[PDB]
Amino acid sequence: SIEQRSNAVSQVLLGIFSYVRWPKEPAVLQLSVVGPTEYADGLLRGMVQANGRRVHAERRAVDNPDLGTLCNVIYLGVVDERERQQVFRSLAGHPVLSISERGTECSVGSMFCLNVGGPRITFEANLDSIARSGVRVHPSVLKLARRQAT
Amino acid sequence: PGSMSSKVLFGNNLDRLNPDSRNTLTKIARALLAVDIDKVRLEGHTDNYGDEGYNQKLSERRAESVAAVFREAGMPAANIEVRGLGMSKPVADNKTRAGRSENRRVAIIVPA
Repeated sequence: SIEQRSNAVSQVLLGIFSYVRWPKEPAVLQLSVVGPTEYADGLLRGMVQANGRRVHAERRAVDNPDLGTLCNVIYLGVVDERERQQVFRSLAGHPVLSISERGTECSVGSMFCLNVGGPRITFEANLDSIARSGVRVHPSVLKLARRQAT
Repeated sequence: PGSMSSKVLFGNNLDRLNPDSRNTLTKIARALLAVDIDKVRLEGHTDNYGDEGYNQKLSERRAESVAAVFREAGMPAANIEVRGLGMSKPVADNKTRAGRSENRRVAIIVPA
């Protein structure tokens, strides 16, 4: 179910966001959806965190010069290797939480890679990506992933 | 700056960490275990200098070096996977020494 899966992506991202701190905590969280996605339409309708802070999401192009300054979160869809490199070159030196819709690898790029197949949405975390991200991630974020897989 | 922000960099064509780098990696693996992180995939990388074959084996040895440290740290051998990506997946620009520096690495990945 696309509807079920899209809402689950929303809930998992809200869970992940709750363990992330931005160096300047914005009044609204701005999310960029980049590249082809199947499960982002829940994000794109907007979300709200437990304390009432909104998450406002918009689609933006891979080659948008201002990706790194225009968002606090990026949700990355289907990108080839050159497009991915372009995206993260834009994010470099900016505090940006990155999540990819597909987790077929999680080797370079996004901090978190979703696996949106099967029973429950799980994810992997790349600690090297987290290290270059500019935001702070509490290790309890992995409880979520652990429990979803189990 | 936090256990989740963990980079592991290697010297030029070195597949082993120095005493101080290995020491710092140990307390990382210690830190991960203390927060139940439990299982890891380790992916080694290189710069793009030299033969593909050399680098691939080099990146494998880097990842295995990190694996040996996690095992010593007290993490179950079966819970550790090792891969080498050679030079295929750089995080930074190889045309500068600062970028090459960042490519000489093992990325710690925590699977669900």
